Amino acid sequence: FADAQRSHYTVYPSLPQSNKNDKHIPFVKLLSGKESEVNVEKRWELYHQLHSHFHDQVDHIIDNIEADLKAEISDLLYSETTQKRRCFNTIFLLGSDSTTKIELKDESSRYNVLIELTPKESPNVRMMLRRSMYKLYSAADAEEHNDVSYDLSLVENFKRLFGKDLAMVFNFKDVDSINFNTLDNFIILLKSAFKYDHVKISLIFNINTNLSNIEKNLRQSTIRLLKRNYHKLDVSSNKGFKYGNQIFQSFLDTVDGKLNLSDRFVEFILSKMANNTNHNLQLLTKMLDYSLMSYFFQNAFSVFIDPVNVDFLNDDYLKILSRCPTFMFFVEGLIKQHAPADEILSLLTNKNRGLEEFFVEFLVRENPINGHAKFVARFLEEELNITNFNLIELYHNLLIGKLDSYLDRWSACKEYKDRLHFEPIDTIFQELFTLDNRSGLLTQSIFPSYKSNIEDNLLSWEQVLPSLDKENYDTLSGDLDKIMAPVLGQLFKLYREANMTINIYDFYIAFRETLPKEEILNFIRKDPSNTKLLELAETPDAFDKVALILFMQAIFAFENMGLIKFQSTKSYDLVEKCVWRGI
Amino acid sequence: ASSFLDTFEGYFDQRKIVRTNAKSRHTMSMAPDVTREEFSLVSNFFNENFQKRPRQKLFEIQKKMFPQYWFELTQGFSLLFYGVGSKRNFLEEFAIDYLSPKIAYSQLVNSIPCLILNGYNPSCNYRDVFKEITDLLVPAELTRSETKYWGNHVILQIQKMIDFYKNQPLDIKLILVVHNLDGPSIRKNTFQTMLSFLSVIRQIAIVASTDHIYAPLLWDNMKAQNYNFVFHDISNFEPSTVESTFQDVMKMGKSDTSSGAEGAKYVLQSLTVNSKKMYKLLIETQMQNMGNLSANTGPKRGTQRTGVELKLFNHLCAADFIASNEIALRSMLREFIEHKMANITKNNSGMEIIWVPYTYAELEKLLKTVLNTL
Amino acid sequence: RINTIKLWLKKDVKNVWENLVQLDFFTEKSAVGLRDNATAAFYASNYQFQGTMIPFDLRSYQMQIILQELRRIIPKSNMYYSWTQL
Amino acid sequence: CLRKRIIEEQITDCTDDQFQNVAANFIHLIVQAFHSYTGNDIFALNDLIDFKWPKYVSRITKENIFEPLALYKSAIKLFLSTDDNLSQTYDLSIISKYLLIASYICSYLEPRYDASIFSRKTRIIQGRAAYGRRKKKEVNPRYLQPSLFAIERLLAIFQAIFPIQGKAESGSLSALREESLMKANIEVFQNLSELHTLKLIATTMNKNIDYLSPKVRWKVNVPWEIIKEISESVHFNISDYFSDIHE
Amino acid sequence: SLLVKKYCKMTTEEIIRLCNDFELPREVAYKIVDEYNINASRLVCPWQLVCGLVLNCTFIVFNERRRKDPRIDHFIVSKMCSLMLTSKVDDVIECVKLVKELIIGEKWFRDLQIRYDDFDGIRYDEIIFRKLGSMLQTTNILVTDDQYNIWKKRIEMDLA
Repeated sequence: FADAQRSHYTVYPSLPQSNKNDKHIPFVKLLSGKESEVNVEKRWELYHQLHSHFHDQVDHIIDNIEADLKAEISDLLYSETTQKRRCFNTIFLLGSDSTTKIELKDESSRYNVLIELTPKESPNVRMMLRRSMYKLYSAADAEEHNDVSYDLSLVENFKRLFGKDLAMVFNFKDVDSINFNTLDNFIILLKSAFKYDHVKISLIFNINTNLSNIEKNLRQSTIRLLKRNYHKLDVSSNKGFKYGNQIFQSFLDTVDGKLNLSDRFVEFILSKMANNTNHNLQLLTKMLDYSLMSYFFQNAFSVFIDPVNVDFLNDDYLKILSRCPTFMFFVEGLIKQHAPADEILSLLTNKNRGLEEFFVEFLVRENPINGHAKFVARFLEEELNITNFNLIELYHNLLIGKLDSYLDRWSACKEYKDRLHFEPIDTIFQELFTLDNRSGLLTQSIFPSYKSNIEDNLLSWEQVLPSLDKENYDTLSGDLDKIMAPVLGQLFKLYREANMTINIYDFYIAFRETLPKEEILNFIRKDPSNTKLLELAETPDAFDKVALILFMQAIFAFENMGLIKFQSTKSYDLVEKCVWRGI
Repeated sequence: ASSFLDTFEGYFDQRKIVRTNAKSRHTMSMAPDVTREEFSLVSNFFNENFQKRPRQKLFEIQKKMFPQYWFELTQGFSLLFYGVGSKRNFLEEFAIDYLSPKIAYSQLVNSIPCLILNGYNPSCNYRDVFKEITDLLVPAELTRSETKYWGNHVILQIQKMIDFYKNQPLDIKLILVVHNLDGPSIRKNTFQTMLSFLSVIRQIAIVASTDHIYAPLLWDNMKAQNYNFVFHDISNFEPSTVESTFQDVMKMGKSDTSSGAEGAKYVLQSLTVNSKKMYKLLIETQMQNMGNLSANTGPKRGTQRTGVELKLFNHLCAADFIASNEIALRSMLREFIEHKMANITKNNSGMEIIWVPYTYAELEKLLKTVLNTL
Repeated sequence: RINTIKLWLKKDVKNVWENLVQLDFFTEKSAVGLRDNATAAFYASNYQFQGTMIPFDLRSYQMQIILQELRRIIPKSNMYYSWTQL
Repeated sequence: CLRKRIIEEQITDCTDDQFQNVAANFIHLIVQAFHSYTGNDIFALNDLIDFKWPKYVSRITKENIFEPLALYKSAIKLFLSTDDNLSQTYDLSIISKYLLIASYICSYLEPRYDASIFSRKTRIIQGRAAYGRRKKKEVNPRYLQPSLFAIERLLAIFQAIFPIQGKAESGSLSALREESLMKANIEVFQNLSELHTLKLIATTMNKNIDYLSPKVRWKVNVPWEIIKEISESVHFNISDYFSDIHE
Repeated sequence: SLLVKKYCKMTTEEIIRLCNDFELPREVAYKIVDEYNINASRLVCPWQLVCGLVLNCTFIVFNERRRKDPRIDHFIVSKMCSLMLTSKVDDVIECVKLVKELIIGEKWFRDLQIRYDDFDGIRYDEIIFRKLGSMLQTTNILVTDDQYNIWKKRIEMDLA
């Protein structure tokens, strides 16, 4: 009984005695091992005070998106004094995630029960009622401080058993996932409680998508019941951009004066946040964190955003910052303006003091785009009463210089487009303190081309396995490794060049012609120890049997990856291909 | 053959009608008839000698990635590994040898418990996994107002566990390691819903892996939020000789993939002779009850009705001298229960039925190929 | 060929379509209305049928009263009587 | 509403027998307009009265209580349309919105004719393109229930119709790396799975279907009137794909 | 232009002539001839495969020179349009991608990329940490050490 053949076993692993060090942080020494340990632990705690200052405000923001939504739904749930008094007030929550709690009033000489129904809790109509009558009878004995049949006769006996009148509220959670035959028959069932003179029902529909999809599903006589008083409340994190603008402004407050945002990064943020419209704010936070995680892990100059560590500056730091492309443009500008060589030489590395004294000058500039974007977003808010705008693409067009070409769409900033005008200037050494994606890490870690990374490793495979030259002539198979592909990579190019339906036997022979016949049998004989394997190699049928064994574990590995269908069970001779590269 | 090879262009151009004369119908019977024991002989030689030296050097390259993954698990990211080849020996060497001692040192003694989870096993049950997690965390079990009228106690206790652990200190105290998160019994919706809500808990660190190429189709916007994976490509062209154990490779993968009886054939090969004589007696007695009750040749998978009860089974294996008493019977049964080759449950009268979860045709094939050779 | 007759819209015939369903002129396509006993009516309430889940205008229905019966009941003076025969 | 207006409009020349006759003639007029819609109901007529009585009161003045024919022409716009209903229809993503369009194409066009409609790229190697449908079908399959398709045909027609991403910036250094056509990244599958939980893509109904299987096929369940509203948002002309089949 | 010309036969002495001026070596030039001789019966335009094979090999054989000198990537496509007699460069880039599809899986094109160490434009040691998704991979935001090598030599002689 091996643990590899079990499901869900638990290892209590053995830890060594003490590894002599307080080195237990995941940051590594940069500059290929030239960075000191005190820089690594400083870059660790300067990360965590810049990471926690960002999430203390985002947790403050998220607690305001629910406290606003509890209060916005509660202004609208109460006080609509209808004079007809024989219907239910329906609240459609457009685009709402079903993760908002609803607080009802205390409001004595009245019971206010909240009854929440998920589509898993609604298989049919009697299960919607037996849970609804259990949830009100359990929540009325909780406030009370004999048994009842759980049906809608509990609603008529409610004053005759509890002394106070009722006000029950239904909160349907995933109404796009419930079937609408059951929800139609349950609203019609609740319609029978309008003869009791002491109850009022209130329905809340968390419609994630659309109201137009719901009214094509319900019957027409139910919509005429839902229309005596209904209220559409648009509930989204993406409405008016007002909560995405607060998290991105909270990010720019943390990195104000110490990190810059390249426009190649900001429009990546802007494009990936448009591909997910339901859950933006967790995905906005995920991209700003992983880029902030990426900066402090990869830059040795991450310790140079607080000024107290500038008095540390070293020689390998001086060899790596001078290849900044703005710094060469500055030396190019001193060539073209000032002829003599000595002041440029005092800038370069032959003056040991001057270059490190040159870098202490440019760390203290405010770099004022972070406050000016907050200045524009507040000024464009209260003057023009403009709500519907991204601060993210406002910050993106401000990095380029296309600010007034973005403001002309509202057609009311023509008297203010000259006072808000701002052309950004390229500060020196701003490539060393910036967030950018020119390597392609965020669209490989967070948003990978999943299947395209699978077929590229199958087809090419030279980017994956190391092609080494010295060590192979020592080992058992290095005469075979230069002439033979790995079998999943060899079979994939026979897979790729083939048609939809392929015979296994013709696909076996076409595989077998690719292999070297002499060196597979030379490799199968180069082990002298296995007598049972050398006995297979003496047979004339040795290459035809080794090729089939090696074929049909790769034709097996391509099925549970999902690349191959076995068409037409009872037959087992031909297969259909599932997956094409490039798609 | 075709002019285009890869795009939607290659999709539309390779799906042509082939004529009847153009079809070259060769049966796979025109092949070298390969014995199973020389299948294992040639495969274990190529998987242990063909490209070790590239795969060993590749594994030394991506071992330098281990502090970069550990920085991500301390920031609340679950962590999915994809690629071509077996990721199993990567995953349990990273999580046991590297990850678990170094979180424990960074929280200052004993290491973090590392519940690893073989999802290539088609018998992986989500209630047994959650039975294991509540033994490790010991959560406050669910009060009566929290059990909401036939609510699901597995899901409703995770939701109590999230609200508990949102106020606890941010310390990893469990590392659950899911091999093949898109495997056959674990790709189901109730298993993924469990592991997504369980991934919200920042005190436990998810380290998962996937083999299927349409694996991202398995998580919508809500499950990808709760997971919030960071994806890593580890292609290493490893053999997957342990994943090719629960699933017959001689049949090239048409062994139905969800039986679990082919993986039971591997378990019988290294047991005690007194533990195989018991399981043979258990199979033959249930095979009597399947041919009696069903009156049907077709494949129906064996359940509680066809099973032997436990006190009647003790009389059957005391006459054939397998078990001396009830306790020695129950001690050599439970090794089959932990591998789910036999199940014990009680009926509506109190009879404690023991039964084997396989179909009738898989039960007579298993009886002849490993058990009846003695 | 012909004062004029109003053509009701797609959104307005939906109410007319649902009344002919509940008056037993249209039935669901392969439908089992009432079951024999209490356990078969309980097994059907836990199953979630397909016609429930497909959209409204795509449900296949069938016909309680055929057109040859529908010509014989409608009087010869209706303006729709000429359309009770193909 | 009738009570408030007659004193507040300062026409105080009425009796109960005119009050009863102005409401009775509304009921005879709300039946004679909407009898053909409701039928012989009582509860549908009772809803169309009280939905259209606050709108009928607010159009009466001095010349409208006494003459009934004059008031009907001053309230004509609420006796022609029932209005028993309560930017874009969906707030879906920009690639979720093209993935219902490609779902609607795969499920009503046939798989045999797709190479004739969507193929655009030049042939290095000799071969003949698909000829297309020879004659039109007079069934109009959008009336019929949608047919099942596979997951790879959906992703092929998705990148056939998706607009050009990473547009060429006139650079030979930049033109090779661009891959101007869109591959299926992690978001295409995340939005296809979200589109399934929203009951906009359907499958064959088995309890615990697996997404990750060869046998599971897919189909769309949105009507034509939704996918037409979707196609005009992204300025995609889906009607031309169905004009050439029968309309 | 020669890209629009169809069904014309290509002698071996011409498909060597097209790559003799690019100074591709023996073994690169013969595998271009061998790849043409397979597809010669089944091509629509033969000059599109001939220009596509030569361009895909000149970006690989001369990648070591191409990293230091970004001028040459503009040079080769400017040289290519004049010898295929076409007006603008968009058909020449179009015939690179179409032939790249046809030879991406072939054995000689793999051994061409292992020997000249290209791996569509990278090293092996630089592309494996790009595929693993390392945060310590190189970012093309700073100038390289060899491009700062030749900048430092040039400016000092522009000093004096």
